[PDB]
Amino acid sequence: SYPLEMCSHFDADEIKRLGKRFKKLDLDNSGSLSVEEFMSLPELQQNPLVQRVIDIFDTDGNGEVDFKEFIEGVSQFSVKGDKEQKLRFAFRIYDMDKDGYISNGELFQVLKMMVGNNLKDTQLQQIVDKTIINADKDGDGRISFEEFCAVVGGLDIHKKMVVD
Amino acid sequence: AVPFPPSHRLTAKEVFDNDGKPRVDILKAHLMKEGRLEESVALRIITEGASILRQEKNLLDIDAPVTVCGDIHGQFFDLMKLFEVGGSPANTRYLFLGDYVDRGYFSIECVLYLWALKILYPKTLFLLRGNHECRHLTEYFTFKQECKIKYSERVYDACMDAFDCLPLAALMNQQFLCVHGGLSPEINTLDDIRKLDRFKEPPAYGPMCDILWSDPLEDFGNEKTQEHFTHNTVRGCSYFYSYPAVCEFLQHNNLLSILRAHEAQDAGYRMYRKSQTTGFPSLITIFSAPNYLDVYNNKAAVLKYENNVMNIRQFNCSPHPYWLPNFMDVFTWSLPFVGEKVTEMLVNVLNI
Amino acid sequence: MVNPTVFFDIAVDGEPLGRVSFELFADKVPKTAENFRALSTGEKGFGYKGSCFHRIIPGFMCQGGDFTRHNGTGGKSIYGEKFEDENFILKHTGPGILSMANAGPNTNGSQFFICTAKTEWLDGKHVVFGKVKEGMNIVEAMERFGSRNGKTSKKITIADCGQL
Amino acid sequence: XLLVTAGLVLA
Ligand SMILES: [Ca+2]
Ligand SMILES: [Ca+2]
Ligand SMILES: [Ca+2]
Ligand SMILES: [Ca+2]
Repeated sequence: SYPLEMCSHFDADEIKRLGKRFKKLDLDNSGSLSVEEFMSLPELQQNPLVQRVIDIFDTDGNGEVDFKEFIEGVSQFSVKGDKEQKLRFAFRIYDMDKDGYISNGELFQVLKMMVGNNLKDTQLQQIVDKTIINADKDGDGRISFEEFCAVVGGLDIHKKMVVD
Repeated sequence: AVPFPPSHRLTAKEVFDNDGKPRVDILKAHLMKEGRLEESVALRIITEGASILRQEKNLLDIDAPVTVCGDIHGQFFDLMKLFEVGGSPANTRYLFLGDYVDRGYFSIECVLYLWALKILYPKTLFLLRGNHECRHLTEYFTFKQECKIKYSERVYDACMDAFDCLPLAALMNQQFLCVHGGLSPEINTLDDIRKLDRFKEPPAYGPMCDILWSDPLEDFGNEKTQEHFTHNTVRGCSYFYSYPAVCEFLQHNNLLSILRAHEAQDAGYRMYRKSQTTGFPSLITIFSAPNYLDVYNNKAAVLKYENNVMNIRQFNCSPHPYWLPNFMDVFTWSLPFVGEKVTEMLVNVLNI
Repeated sequence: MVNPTVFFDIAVDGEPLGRVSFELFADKVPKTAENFRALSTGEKGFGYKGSCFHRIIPGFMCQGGDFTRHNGTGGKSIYGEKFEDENFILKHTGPGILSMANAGPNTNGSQFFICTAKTEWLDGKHVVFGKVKEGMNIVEAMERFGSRNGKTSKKITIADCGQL
Repeated sequence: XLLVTAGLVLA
């Protein structure tokens, strides 16, 4: 009992199919996806961005992705998604504490997970610095979703963040 | 713990003293924290020194005691050391054989500083023209884009006009022909060079292109033929001169040796075959860019010709601030990586 | 066994430029070698045929092998997402040496570069596994469509490829 | 610089 409310681009059929994959991933059948359950896929153990996505899919910060969260997060990539929505998702890969601003420490932390050790921390930090300096058009020492948009707009990476 | 670049852009007053003289110790310090000078400030320096350059002869005449330098290629912090090694230019006669831009990512800094120092000591410090002092190469390489990131397209233009005033060569202590590239099938006497019109983008052929672009034969000194010039398949232009070509120009011109940069040397220099007449190296190459491109692991070197002693000073690379390719910003940089891995994750998650 | 000889029929914008063969050193790094062999044939279902060289830096090397994303972010081995670093027995000694591109240690996918110079700073970091047996002149020709940022001006394609 | 990476091209 009790309908489940959720905002998404999918029709009833697509909500059912994804409803099945969610059950298969739901190891302990608890109605919510855990990281160990996410990491159950081998292709995902070799991905530095899994935890970022998951914390982005996790809207109510309880460490699990329930069905509403899973659907609505898989929806950001729906081919039907606009341009802004796909940047927004990208913007979120950087804003860790979800305050709507990418910080100097946050930009460093995220980047490091991806670059790892092919860059001394000193090197990564410098370019993080230099990146925020030219992009901080308001001088608040951090990047806004707008400033972010001003630097990555014509890259068109949102066209790649599409799944079926 | 990582020093952070200085937001304040130097002023005319902070750069030039009341007599109009450049305050080089001030300048030099700002530049090492990666700082910049207000556009005009820079443009002034760039234009003041080019006037001094347009006034100088195609072939300079420089008297020992002198310190000769090779390519610098934007490695600003390897320049700061070349100066600690070659001695204060307040009390030392210099001569850079060219290539101060492109390759390294601090090409403008080098330029601004070397230009400011040409102003301050116009009768001691001498700069020549290198292959990289020209539109066609700075467009392909990162100087142009560099200029636009740090400054503007105007500054880049200021420089391009300047470079056209760079002396094509120098006759050092009446014994050496100091060039960047090499000889020309068309340049037989020191007089020929004097007749050339140098104020232009180097031609895609001819004596000026050859001055700047000629290279000695890979087997220079032991070539199997007494042939002089053969087209440079390495540069794709100009020529590969030979040991005979050189000794014929040297003798005819009563010169001792040729001193050029242009090619990278693991030791930061290279002495070529000794002239049968003199027993001195007919040709000398000198590279002043240590650990070129950050991976060559090559030593750098200046040449010090004093008290009838040509002493080769070698130095190693020094530390410099990181910079992604084409002065890219970390978002442009990682967004493709991000947009692929997240795509990748969902794709495995939905194919569950 | 014997060392396999593959080939690539390169094409510039569709127009055939010529063929490039390679001697694979399975006698040293048999696994990596195989990986390149199988992707040349297509015999595992997915391969080099039709792919391009997205990054060509003149006087340095020709990087290719991304048959999934076509920009340097993708590609996969016959063995899965990627496979370990076999060994660094062979070193980059000069033009024609084939080796694997990667994103750190143990990340060999399907990308590789044909050297056009002696790149020793790569020794110990990237896996050398093959060499251009014939057609070096064709590789030199591909260099012309390159730039110092890797980007090409004409699409350099692997029109056809296989084993000899 | 002169490196051959797949994802995060370096200097
Ligand atoms: Ca569960
Ligand atoms: Ca949740
Ligand atoms: Ca934040
Ligand atoms: Ca800001």
